[PDB]
Amino acid sequence: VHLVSQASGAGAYRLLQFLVDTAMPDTVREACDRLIQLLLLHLQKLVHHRGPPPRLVPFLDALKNHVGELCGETLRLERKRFLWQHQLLGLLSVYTRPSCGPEALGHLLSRARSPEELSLATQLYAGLVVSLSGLLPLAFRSCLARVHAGTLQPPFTARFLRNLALLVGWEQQGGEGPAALGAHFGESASAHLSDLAPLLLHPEEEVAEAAASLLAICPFPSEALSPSQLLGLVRAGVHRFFASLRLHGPPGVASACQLLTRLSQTSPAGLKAVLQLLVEGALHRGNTELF
Amino acid sequence: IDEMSRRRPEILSFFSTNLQRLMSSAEECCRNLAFSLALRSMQNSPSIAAAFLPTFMYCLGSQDFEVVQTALRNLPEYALLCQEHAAVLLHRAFLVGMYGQMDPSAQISEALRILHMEAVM
Amino acid sequence: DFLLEVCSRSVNLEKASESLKGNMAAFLKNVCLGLEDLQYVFMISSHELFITLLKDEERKLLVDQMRKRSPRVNLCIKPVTSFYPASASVNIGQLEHQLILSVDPWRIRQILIELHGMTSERQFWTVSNKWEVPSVYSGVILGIKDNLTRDLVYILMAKGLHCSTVKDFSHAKQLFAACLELVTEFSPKLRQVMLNEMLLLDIHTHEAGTGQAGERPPSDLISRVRGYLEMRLPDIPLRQVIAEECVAFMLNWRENEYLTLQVPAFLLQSNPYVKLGQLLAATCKELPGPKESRRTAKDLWEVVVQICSVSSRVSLIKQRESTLGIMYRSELLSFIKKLREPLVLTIILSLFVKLHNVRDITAEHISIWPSSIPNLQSVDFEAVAITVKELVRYTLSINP
Repeated sequence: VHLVSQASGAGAYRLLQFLVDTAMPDTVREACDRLIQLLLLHLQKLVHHRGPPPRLVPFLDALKNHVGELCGETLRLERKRFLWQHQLLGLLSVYTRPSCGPEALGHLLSRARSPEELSLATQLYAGLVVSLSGLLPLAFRSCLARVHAGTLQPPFTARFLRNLALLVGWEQQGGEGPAALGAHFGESASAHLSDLAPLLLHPEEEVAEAAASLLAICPFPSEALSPSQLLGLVRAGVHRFFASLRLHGPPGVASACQLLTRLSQTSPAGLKAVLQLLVEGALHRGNTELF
Repeated sequence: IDEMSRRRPEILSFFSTNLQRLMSSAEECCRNLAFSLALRSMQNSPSIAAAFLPTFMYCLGSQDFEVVQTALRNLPEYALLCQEHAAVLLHRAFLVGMYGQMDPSAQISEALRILHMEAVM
Repeated sequence: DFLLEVCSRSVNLEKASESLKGNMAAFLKNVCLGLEDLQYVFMISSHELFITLLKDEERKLLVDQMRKRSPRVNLCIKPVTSFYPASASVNIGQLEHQLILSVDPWRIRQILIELHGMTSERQFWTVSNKWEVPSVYSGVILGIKDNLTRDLVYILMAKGLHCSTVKDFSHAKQLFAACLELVTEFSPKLRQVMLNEMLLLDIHTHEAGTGQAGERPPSDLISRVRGYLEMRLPDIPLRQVIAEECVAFMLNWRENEYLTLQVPAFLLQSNPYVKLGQLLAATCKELPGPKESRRTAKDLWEVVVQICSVSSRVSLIKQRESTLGIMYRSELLSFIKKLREPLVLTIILSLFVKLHNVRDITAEHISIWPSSIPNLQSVDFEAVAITVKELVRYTLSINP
């Protein structure tokens, strides 16, 4: 463990992959998974200690480049390999002074399919929030910046927005879980409303629906909405309403309707903007064939 | 960090993530300094410039107009440092220019001239 | 159910034309779409008329679409663990992980007790560098005689401070209350320090979602704020940030009467935030009276001019020192980042934009600040420009 931790400053992701693969001969496998557990304990001892100059873990410094593949292997959901890679991801995120944790969280949210993989994402956040701060604003900001760039291709974008909607709704679904976690998914995603309204006009249908559902449930900012912010949300919302009414008919309309209703309840200015733009788009040369 | 990098330009790779976030900051001089150091960083190491792409066009798309202005100022240098993404970069620059009220024609044209001399003639 | 009764009585099932049945089914589908509560779409879907009118797959599609319209999910919240022990050191590592993860003070006490049961003393306060306790408390915590008590105090307050930082106020309440109950026997200094931390956390809890709709403080918290401001105890270590929060709390909750009148003067002579808050409260309260407002306008104007003036080569923002004011420009700005009251904020905005205008822009209360200022060349107007830009950004963050 001292050799593989304190000195492995090379392509040790291959070393870790081989080690975990051995845990997937028989006494060799038992010794190797035990060794993996001791290695995790040793890395935890290395990272969380002495408290002030820092330490240096070449093994973790090797893995931070492969954090994306590390997240990908975690989502495979094995019997306990994903547990080892999850704990390793947590120690890695703590170890990096620039706090690579938000990147890991963005990857987990933008790649997960099942709600159990979201449970992995929440478990990472729960393990990380005891030591680090502001992870959710940073993760959302980085992920949305990647969405607005050519990176993070639209299937992953739609998955990210779907998982984000699930987290926000789960928080609204008040219980012991959201109470204990204290993630504040709604208070964080509310900050990026202005970055979410363009995604509601995306050419990709799955991205547009996912953004529409997320904004349908996501709370508005703590005080109120800016007039430009409110007008952009209302214009995007009515466009999404008419586009989805054209596409899926009345079945595919509820999310945009809920968003517009909430935006009307915000203020008389929001109410007047919603009504004006809604009926004006209703009477336009386009969308009038719908009626 | 600026004075050490002037002595030791190799040190900027460590700070890349931090001043990816500081070059989106609202403060003017701090953002300009973060932009200068980031450009120096990826000019020393032309491989890492692609990592600054999402934050660069976030700066282009930011609602803070000063951030957009300083991103447009630094547009030809970064586009020349990116090339494989200079297409989407200059397309975003044009879109923010035309739907906004800024005129990126000088910067976008200089970048186009340089990368045309790169690509075709 | 009455609508369904009318529906069933008026359809003439299996005798009407397929057009009537199709329109009937469409109406039932769309009234199902328009509903919000799921029991209503279930009771419409359970109707014999509904299940007869449409086919099977389409009604199944309808009900699953309505169910997935408002899905319910549950997620794991317990942190990931692959533990099971193997050895004494393996048990030590597992317990250290559990100590890092836990936030419940009873579990902290249990883990620390058993850890000291199977270790010499080992000073387990050091087992996470991510536990920052401010330096003003380092000596008074590490000055504890008992190793278990010292570790308990350090871990409890470090985790409480972090939970306060990450807005987990309930667990911070738990940890700080446990630390207070622990130190009540040992020392009164640590008791007073922990009471101040309790006060700061309570201020933060109220300024969080408990407030934010104009609901008043409990008025025992207000008395606590007054008491901490007027405690006058030198032997107790202190953080001026708590005094900042207290002054900002008084200003935010419009306790102008206390700051203007009930304040003691030794606090003014010591604390700059207290005297600045006094000028702010006096200036806002005296606004309808021109002559009455004018004196406090010149006083607050002068003190901020000193704050935003450099000592007559490196600039104020470049130096952070060489400022003749009662505190740094950065400290003043960070203090008024804690103010949410629109009247106080617009008063400071009017003052900072008058400073910008003299060496235009118009604010609500520009008139009350004099144009002629002494020490004309000492003012670092670049710093004033930066300050007014950040300040107006903050105010728009408060109320767009």
